[PDB]
Amino acid sequence: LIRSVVGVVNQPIDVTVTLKLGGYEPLFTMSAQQPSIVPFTPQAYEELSQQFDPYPLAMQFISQYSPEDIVTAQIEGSSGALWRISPPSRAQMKQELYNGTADITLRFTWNFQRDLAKGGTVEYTNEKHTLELAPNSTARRQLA
Amino acid sequence: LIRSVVGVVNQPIDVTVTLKLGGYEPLFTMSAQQPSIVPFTPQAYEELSQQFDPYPLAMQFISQYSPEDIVTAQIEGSSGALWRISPPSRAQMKQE
Amino acid sequence: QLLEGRPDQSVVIPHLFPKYIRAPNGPEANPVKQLQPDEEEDYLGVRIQLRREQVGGTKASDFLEWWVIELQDCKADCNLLPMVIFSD
Amino acid sequence: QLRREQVGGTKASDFLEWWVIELQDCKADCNLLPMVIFSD
Repeated sequence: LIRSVVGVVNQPIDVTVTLKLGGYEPLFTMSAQQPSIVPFTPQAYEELSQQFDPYPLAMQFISQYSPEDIVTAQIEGSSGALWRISPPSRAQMKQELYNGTADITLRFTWNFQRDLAKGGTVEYTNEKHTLELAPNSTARRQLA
Repeated sequence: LIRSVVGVVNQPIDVTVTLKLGGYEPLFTMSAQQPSIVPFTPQAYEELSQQFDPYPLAMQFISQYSPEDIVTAQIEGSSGALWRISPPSRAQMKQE
Repeated sequence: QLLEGRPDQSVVIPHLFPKYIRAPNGPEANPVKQLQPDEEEDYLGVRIQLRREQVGGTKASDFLEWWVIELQDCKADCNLLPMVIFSD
Repeated sequence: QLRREQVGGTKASDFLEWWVIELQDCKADCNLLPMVIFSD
């Protein structure tokens, strides 16, 4: 009995995402709060199931994490705040992007903030996604 | 003795408040740091006591949390920073 | 009307702000039920203020906006909100 | 997406800039990104 445990789900109350370029400043950052956090109803759970029905690994992985265990954040892409940029930083952005043939990477990161009444141990779990871009390439050119 | 514990108070060094509307952006946010955090002196604790003195529940609840256990933050109402708003967000604010 | 543009004018925020709050070592920090038996009725209120700032819709974007809070019933400390917290 | 905003280089500083993200393959929910998370 001391080993029996109820699989109480811990659903993060809040979620935050940020999009940062270089070591200078975040370009963008959102936080879907309550109404953009939709927990899956059972029906959405079956929907996820048939969409990945042929693949067995997907079925077992869904079969483990119940509909209450899987949620979706509707992060507002366009509902931003003003992206302030110190003009020195802006100028160096442009000059480097235009002639500086160095390698500059984004720092795109996600944090999940848990209910803290539902436990969850650390309740600010987050992971970073840094992927280097290509100089002398149309990606950097269009960014500039 | 292993069960005896001193009631050492834990006073928050910092406090923050925010005022946000919709899922779009915080409209306001303040943080009283040291000098706007006034811990109560025993006289202030007494003052809280007589103000709610008729009520018994208030009296016991104050009698539990010592003056060091109760503090007040003087959050600066007007001393904010610029509230930036992406104009798309502003327009949709207004239209809705 | 505040977010639109016009002379100074307040809002309708009907006492959502509880005065006395308690901060346990618990995961969160709840208000005080005994000091606020009436809950929102015993809570205090404030008004949003948007102070515009000329620089240099587009004229509205020109002005700099920032939300300003001030006690609903304020006499002399209008630029300061005392909030009681209980440090357990 | 960088949406500029007239107020009043220096003209670039005049416009207000803010990065905006949109799904690469977006049809009707262009102003919203669904991101699935697994709450263990």
